[PDB]
Amino acid sequence: EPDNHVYTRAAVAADAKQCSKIGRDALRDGGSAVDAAIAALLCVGLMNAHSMGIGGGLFLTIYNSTTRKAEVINAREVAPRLAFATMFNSSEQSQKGGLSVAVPGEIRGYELAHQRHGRLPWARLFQPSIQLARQGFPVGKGLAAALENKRTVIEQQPVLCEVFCRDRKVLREGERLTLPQLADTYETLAIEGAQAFYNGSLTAQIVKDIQAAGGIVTAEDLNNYRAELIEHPLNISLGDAVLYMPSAPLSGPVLALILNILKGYNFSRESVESPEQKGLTYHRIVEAFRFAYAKRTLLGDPKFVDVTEVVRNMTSEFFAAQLRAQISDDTTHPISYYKPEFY
Amino acid sequence: TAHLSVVAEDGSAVSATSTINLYFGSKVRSPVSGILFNNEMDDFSSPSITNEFGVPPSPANFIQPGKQPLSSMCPTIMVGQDGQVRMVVGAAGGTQITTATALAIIYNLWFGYDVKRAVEEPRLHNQLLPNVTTVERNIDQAVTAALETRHHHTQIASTFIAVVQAIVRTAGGWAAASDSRKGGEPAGY
Ligand SMILES: O=C(O)[C@@H](CCB(O)O)NCc1c[nH]cn1
Ligand SMILES: *[C@@H]1O[C@H](CO)[C@@H](O)[C@H](O)[C@H]1NC(C)=O
Ligand SMILES: *[C@@H]1O[C@H](CO)[C@@H](O)[C@H](O)[C@H]1NC(C)=O
Ligand SMILES: *[C@@H]1O[C@H](CO)[C@@H](O)[C@H](O)[C@H]1NC(C)=O
Ligand SMILES: *[C@@H]1O[C@H](CO)[C@@H](O)[C@H](O)[C@H]1NC(C)=O
Ligand SMILES: *[C@@H]1O[C@H](CO)[C@@H](O)[C@H](O)[C@H]1NC(C)=O
Ligand SMILES: [Cl-]
Repeated sequence: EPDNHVYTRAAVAADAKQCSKIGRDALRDGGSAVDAAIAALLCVGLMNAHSMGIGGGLFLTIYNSTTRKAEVINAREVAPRLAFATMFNSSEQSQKGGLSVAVPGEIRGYELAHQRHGRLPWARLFQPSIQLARQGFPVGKGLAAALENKRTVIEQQPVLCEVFCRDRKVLREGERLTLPQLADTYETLAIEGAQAFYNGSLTAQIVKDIQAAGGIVTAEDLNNYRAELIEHPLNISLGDAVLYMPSAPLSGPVLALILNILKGYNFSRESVESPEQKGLTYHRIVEAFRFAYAKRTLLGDPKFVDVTEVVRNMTSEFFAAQLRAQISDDTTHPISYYKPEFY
Repeated sequence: TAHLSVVAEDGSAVSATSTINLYFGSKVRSPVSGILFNNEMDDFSSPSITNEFGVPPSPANFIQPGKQPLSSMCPTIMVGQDGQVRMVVGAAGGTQITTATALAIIYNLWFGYDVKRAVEEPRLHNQLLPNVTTVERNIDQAVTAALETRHHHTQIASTFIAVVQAIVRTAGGWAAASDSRKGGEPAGY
């Protein structure tokens, strides 16, 4: 509370106050944006264990003020070598158990970002979080709601109740959470490096855990995982600004489409000052969502599907103009009016 | 999913989104490593069934070995004419990520709301499939009215719609916000 959050030198906006501070401290110790980013992320994996962490994957949009260039680091999970198109027959199937696990890419993401942009030692980035994980912290609001939301699946699950329950009932806001095993793991990662996860001393335990839960990840999946540098991120123009965002497999193209559609209306302060204008503004906004979502189903991993033209269409001004021209100010439309496409 | 934003003193920046997919992902946690595994396989399309969002089979997003499933994430960096970072923004929470990201940018860049209002401001969401417009419980109800009179059947989220972390440059410096919906706060110096 003793802060207006306007900073003259540096800022970290994260979804747990403590992780914002961990990243802020990394910057004060001389670390780069990326160093702070990684450190904050490791903390985020603890404080919001339900949201993200080294069991998952990520993307990073990085701007370098020295080179004045942007880049993206792709480190989203991949399907195991053994995965196939018909492997699930319900949503439930692709949502719980070992089979629903993709090959985590977090740590290789951090590594690759760090090799290219790091200025603090690798171990330095893990230090605060290991500290945090052993120390324990109070459950913040976000995670308490997650716990509440999922109390049935957590409480009936012993391996989850071990860290997430007190007296076999989910932790509540303010109660102390400690993540002992993740602290070990984080420490192993700090010492042994990224390698320990992918082809190293943690690697068999990961396979054993996923597979014992019905999954099909194998060591070879982990050994083969590589994060990817993308030298030229997606970009659009907004006024005299330029936004950088990731291409497929992410929603860069959708967001580019949404915004390119809406920039044509020349929105301003005026657009919300009377409910008449504010009404139409929000209607057009929802219409832009619907038009952009229609084209989304054409998207997939560009390594496996040629979405070159789809993406060029989605981030282009002609295409956007073409869809704005079809938005009715007086009405929304049937799904089919947007021309959803699956080929 | 979690988003965070960073601007370092030299003006370099990072927008980063990261996820295990569902709350607690697959619900598989290792009793040895404490690692909680993602259920990211759920973000693929199936040739057989329609997803919980009503999206029918979309072969562009079928499972293949080595393949990355389509994601709703969009971590973004807005960069000035001058080459100075203008904004760092992205969002997290279910499938509402792209619409929420758009909204915060609209809110700040076009409506002229300050960075904490861009983030705190009521949101709404339509992804075509499902075919419904969801509004936050405290949206301006004139927005609700104006949409229903255009034949949008709206519903009210029972929780909230996404979680946005953002940093905007002002002439005063870097203005930062974290979403109260999830309870974070920024830090900096
Ligand atoms: O799209 C993605 O990359 C992640 C985002 C999930 B996060 O928890 O917001 N999975 C999307 C999703 C949300 N609900 C079902 N699938
Ligand atoms: C579902 O059915 C398919 C096709 O018959 C089969 O290959 C797969 O093993 C099944 N998956 C599950 C998760 O039951
Ligand atoms: C920008 O690029 C330089 C090389 O020119 C590299 O050393 C560094 O990672 C980047 N700068 C920052 C501040 O990250
Ligand atoms: C903008 O658009 C595309 C991205 O695929 C590419 O032609 C170009 O490199 C991009 N520009 C920048 C500065 O990234
Ligand atoms: C791109 O451009 C036009 C839409 O104006 C369309 O005819 C064409 O099929 C599009 N290409 C792809 C790959 O969607
Ligand atoms: C979808 O929602 C819109 C607005 O509520 C409505 O007009 C339309 O009939 C609904 N169904 C389909 C299949 O588009
Ligand atoms: Cl743990």
